[PDB]
Amino acid sequence: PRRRVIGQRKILPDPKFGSELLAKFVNILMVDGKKSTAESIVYSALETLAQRSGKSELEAFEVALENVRPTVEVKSRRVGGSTYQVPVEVRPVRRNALAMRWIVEAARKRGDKSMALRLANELSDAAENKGTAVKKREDVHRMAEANKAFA
Amino acid sequence: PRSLKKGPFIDLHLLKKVEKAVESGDKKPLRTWSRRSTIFPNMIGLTIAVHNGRQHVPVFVTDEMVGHKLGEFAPTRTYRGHA
Amino acid sequence: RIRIRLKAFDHRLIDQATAEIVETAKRTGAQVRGPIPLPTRKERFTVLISPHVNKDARDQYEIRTHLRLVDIVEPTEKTVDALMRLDLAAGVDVQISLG
Amino acid sequence: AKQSMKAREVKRVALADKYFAKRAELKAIISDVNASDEDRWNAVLKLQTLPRDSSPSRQRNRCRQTGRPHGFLRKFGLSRIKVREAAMRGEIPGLKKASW
Amino acid sequence: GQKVHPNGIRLGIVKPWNSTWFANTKEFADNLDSDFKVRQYLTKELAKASVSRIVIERPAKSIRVTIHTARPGIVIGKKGEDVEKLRKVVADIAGVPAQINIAEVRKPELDAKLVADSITSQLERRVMFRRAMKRAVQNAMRLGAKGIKVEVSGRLGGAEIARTEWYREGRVPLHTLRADIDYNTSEAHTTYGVIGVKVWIFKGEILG
Amino acid sequence: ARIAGINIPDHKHAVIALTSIYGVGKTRSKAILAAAGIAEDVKISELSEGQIDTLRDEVAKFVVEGDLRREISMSIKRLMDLGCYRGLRHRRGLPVRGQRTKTNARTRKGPRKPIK
Amino acid sequence: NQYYGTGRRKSSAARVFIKPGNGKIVINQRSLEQYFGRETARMVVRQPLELVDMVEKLDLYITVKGGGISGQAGAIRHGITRALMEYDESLRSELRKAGFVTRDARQVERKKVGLRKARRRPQFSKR
RNA sequence: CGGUCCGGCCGGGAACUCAAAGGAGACUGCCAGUGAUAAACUGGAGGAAGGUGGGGAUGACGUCAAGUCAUCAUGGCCCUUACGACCAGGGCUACACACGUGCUACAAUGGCGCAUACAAAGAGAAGCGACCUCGCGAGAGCAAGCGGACCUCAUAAAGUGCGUCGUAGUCCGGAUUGGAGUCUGCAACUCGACUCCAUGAAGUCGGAAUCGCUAGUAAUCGUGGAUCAGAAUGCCACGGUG
Ligand SMILES: [Mg+2]
Ligand SMILES: [Mg+2]
Ligand SMILES: [Mg+2]
Ligand SMILES: [Mg+2]
Ligand SMILES: [Mg+2]
Ligand SMILES: [Mg+2]
Ligand SMILES: [Mg+2]
Ligand SMILES: [Mg+2]
Ligand SMILES: [Mg+2]
Ligand SMILES: [Mg+2]
Ligand SMILES: [Mg+2]
Ligand SMILES: [Mg+2]
Ligand SMILES: [Mg+2]
Ligand SMILES: [Mg+2]
Ligand SMILES: [Mg+2]
Ligand SMILES: [Mg+2]
Ligand SMILES: [Mg+2]
Ligand SMILES: [Mg+2]
Ligand SMILES: [Mg+2]
Ligand SMILES: [Mg+2]
Ligand SMILES: [Mg+2]
Ligand SMILES: [Mg+2]
Ligand SMILES: [Mg+2]
Ligand SMILES: [Mg+2]
Repeated sequence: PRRRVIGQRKILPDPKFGSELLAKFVNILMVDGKKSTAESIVYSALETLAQRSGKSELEAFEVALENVRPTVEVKSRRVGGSTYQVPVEVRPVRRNALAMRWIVEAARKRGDKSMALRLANELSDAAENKGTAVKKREDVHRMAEANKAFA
Repeated sequence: PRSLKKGPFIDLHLLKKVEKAVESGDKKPLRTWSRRSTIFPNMIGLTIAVHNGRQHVPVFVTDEMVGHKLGEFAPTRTYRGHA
Repeated sequence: RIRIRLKAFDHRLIDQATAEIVETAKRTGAQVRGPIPLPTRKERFTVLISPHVNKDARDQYEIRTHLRLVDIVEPTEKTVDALMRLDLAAGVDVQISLG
Repeated sequence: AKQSMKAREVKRVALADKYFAKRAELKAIISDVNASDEDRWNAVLKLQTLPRDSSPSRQRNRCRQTGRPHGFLRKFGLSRIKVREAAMRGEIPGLKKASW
Repeated sequence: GQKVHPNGIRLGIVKPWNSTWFANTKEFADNLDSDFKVRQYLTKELAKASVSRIVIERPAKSIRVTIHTARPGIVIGKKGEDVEKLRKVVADIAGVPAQINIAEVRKPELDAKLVADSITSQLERRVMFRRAMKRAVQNAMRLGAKGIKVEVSGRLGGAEIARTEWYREGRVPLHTLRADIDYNTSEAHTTYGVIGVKVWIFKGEILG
Repeated sequence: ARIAGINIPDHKHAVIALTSIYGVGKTRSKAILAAAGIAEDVKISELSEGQIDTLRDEVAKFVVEGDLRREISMSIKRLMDLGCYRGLRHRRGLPVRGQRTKTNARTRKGPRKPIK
Repeated sequence: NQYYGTGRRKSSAARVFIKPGNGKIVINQRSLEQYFGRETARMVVRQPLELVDMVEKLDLYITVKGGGISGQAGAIRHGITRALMEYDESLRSELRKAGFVTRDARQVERKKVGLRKARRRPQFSKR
């Protein structure tokens, strides 16, 4: 907004793990206020995700989260006759927020049947560093150094 | 449709005219404003001129025309087309 | 016993009336139960304020119907008739329930 | 509204109150499953013979001051306009602008 | 339609209702017609009387009409002459036994319905509208009103372009809810049309 | 797997695969299998041929594929020949049941017909 | 010897009675595992009891009316915190820090005239 | 507490929830820093609430010769055996098409079946209408109780638990149409609503363009009311999840 910087609201941690971040992930998955279903999908997909990896569910979630976090995004400025995409550094809160959005958005587009099957396969590929979510990570980075002259 | 416990419906002034034209045996077109009266089986074979809003169109009564009302055979909107 | 129901629009004018009706049966009879308040009916209304065409321009009214329930435990002879001879202000509607 | 439209409205209240006992007599016959069907046929033919303005569904609640057929309120007997003019001058007891 | 009606917004705070009775929904609108017909009749009958506010109250199926007027002498006449004439026609209209009480209006220059009707009566006999608005303001601020605003509107002096004008002297806070704004409105049926007159009178703040 | 003239898919369950018959729905398919004593969650696969013979007799009680299309066309052509209001709506291609023809009559009128 | 606190939420009203005991939770004559099927609601009724180390320390009898699943769960936490400050009063320095003693005053907003919801305006079009 | 038909149900109990009525409470009032020794701002301190706590009502002088002579009122003009009045029937619902605003969808965060948990706010006498019976059903019959913190409308739905479908124009979607009905009403043809059986279009997320929304908000889920004999996906309210 114009006037003020705001004070952000506090989020609850998740009931299963106590993680603040995983409860931020169930809110991005949640549609229409149905948190109960989105709580069930995350707890079902992260169940089979640690099954494929043998680690903690909190630990193996961060590994797939690490490979989709962008480091530099761009933004339109347009002070001349055309649009300038200036590469702006992304703060660590938005780094974490853009990552969880891309995992969910890629998990909508997969052709598996269950949503927990669409999301666990996408997390298992993100830790394996393939999939649409890391491909979204590349196109942000590819557009970054293709505009690095602007600063 | 109407409930079965009420039976059918017909105007009294129409139903007296049907009763007259059966016994008198006249085939004059009966002009009638009762568009809401169910046709009865004793009405079969009579020219009855149902009103449509503007004039009286004559309706010959058929066997299949029993369970309907007189307004269905007098269309009220004239429509030919736009082009 | 006699249940008495007081219905009014002004809550000051019913509390002026409710404490009034206690003192009659307090003096004449005995053991006036209490001025027990009931929930207030809020009958809202919403009308278009423009004469011809403004659907979004409206007033929103209400009528608050204030209720008071006062019970009389032991009706004496003076409890019924002297309170029946007693009349209250308008706006208050009293309603006795003998037995 | 017109003078004649209000005059038509008064006539539809008087006729609906005139034949009111007789119309409920016929409807008791027609709605009764335990009745002779020739009576039920005679009752529904009798009910046609009554004037049409005798039905309670025939009259329409107009504004009692202006005769406006729309915007009526049953508790006040007025249209939405004449309620507002009366509520602001305080002719309606206990009625004021709410906010909640 | 910018401004709220200053009487109707103050009805829970500093203004009283002009009808203070109770009925259920079964008997409500009949009473409201019954209240309307007697305000209609008494205004037509007591037109020469400077009546301001007809308060109607009905306890125990018996109407009590409180007439506020600047002079009760023309309302009473001889002792029980015109009031008794007016009491028997209210009972014909209301259908219940009637009762007429008369509360005298001290200082009629500080009462909005009387001031608006004084402007209307002057405008009806073809006086200059600006002269009528000056004297209505000067009399009220002299008699002790903390602030008056008057306003006429439309077809002033027979001009074909209708406009509104308003004078103000003293402070008239309309947005203050505890302000005693006496507001009422009259209409002058001139030969060139209808001239509407509004008048606000501020007496002071009730500190409840 | 061949009931009342037409074939019926085997991989589906019992109530659903019956509804391929023109004349039965989810209600009447429950009415068929209750009279045959056949559970609804089984497939048309792993049925006894005596059960399918029981199935064919229950379907034959009602009006189906060849009969019903003839009856439906007979009812419409009854309205066609009388010339009632419902007949004119059936032959102008306009909606019969009293819907709006000013807007949104696209089921009876097909796609839009541009003014040329 | 019972210690009482009232907690309220959106439209809920909890009645919590604290007795020293073993940690038996009874809500409307039903168990906590029976009453709240939602595990998120099972957490928030245990948050002040797990803030201090008094899960096993005290039993409690709870009734609650009005509201929904998370609404009734929200009022139960605000009632337990209201009753534990009656129990100890040394916990107000910590339960204030936990954000628990503050009654959440977020009621639903009323539907307004013209607007299709509390804040959703209908769709706008220039032409 | 005692008693039990385990039901606040019944003695009771006045605590609690609640119901209103009255009152307290928050004022930058205090503490620290900044500031021009000011206004004020930033922070924390207590507190249920912190700087306008949240929401509403409240709309200056005027602007658009804005809207409405069809609520009403009214100058002038016009009609007066008709431009007035009465009735029946029709129309206001037409239909090559263009647009606005909406509803339901295109499904698997779902459809379906069974089981089960949690609301608020309202209306009710020419009314609301339990219970019981009959009907697949909308409903019908008999019929209590209620002018209503009592009784009735009235079982909230989303949810959860289990089973099921397994990516298909499908057990998605419900248009359309046929048949059979119920109810309202003198009367449902034009032209009502609802039910049952059958039917199973388009639609697989939408071009250019464009709208709403900053927190109990959007999104989604049911609920009620006004009008009203009957007749909403509109409007006005209400809570759930969030
Ligand atoms: Mg007139
Ligand atoms: Mg009507
Ligand atoms: Mg305004
Ligand atoms: Mg089929
Ligand atoms: Mg069907
Ligand atoms: Mg709108
Ligand atoms: Mg557009
Ligand atoms: Mg617009
Ligand atoms: Mg602090
Ligand atoms: Mg602070
Ligand atoms: Mg202000
Ligand atoms: Mg203009
Ligand atoms: Mg007519
Ligand atoms: Mg229209
Ligand atoms: Mg209703
Ligand atoms: Mg049954
Ligand atoms: Mg379910
Ligand atoms: Mg399922
Ligand atoms: Mg379907
Ligand atoms: Mg297709
Ligand atoms: Mg598909
Ligand atoms: Mg904002
Ligand atoms: Mg209705
Ligand atoms: Mg809501």
